[PDB]
Amino acid sequence: MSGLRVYSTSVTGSREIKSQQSEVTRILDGKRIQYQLVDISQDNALRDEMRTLAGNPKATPPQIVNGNHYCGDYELFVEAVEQDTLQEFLKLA
Amino acid sequence: MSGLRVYSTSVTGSREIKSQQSEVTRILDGKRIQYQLVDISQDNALRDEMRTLAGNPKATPPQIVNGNHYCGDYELFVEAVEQDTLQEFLKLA
Repeated sequence: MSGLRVYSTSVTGSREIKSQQSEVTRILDGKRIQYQLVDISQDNALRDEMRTLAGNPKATPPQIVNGNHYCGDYELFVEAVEQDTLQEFLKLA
Repeated sequence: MSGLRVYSTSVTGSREIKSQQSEVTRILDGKRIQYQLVDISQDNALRDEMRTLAGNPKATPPQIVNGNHYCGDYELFVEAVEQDTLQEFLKLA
């Protein structure tokens, strides 16, 4: 596969991260949009890749990318859901 | 017009209710499903209606109804999304 990807973590104490990643993936599931779910837990290279693509060394999941194009984070994903620009956000358009 | 109503509250100290009701509606908005958003904090007669329809005197938002037909709560809604059966859950089919 090469295309849309969501970075997530399966092990974390953060309620924000867990709520936000679950919302992103459930919205995508609701729209029947295919994506690769990447779990970064205990793999620093995955965490670093996510951070490099987001251009933010403190980024946390969820983070969405399509190929090597960064799409954005939770806030901008939900903005696109509400404003109906999710095809553009996700670089599917 | 769907007949769909989502019971919600605009005033709560529960992070779980806020999170859950946001997820329901963002998923519905993602799918372009129309619904009336009912805010039970506007009066207890609405909370009363939600609870008798849900069959549970301790029910909290979100709760989803299509007309007089109760569809379910957060957990049942998420199960329908993850199992690809939202249209049946919402009694749109």
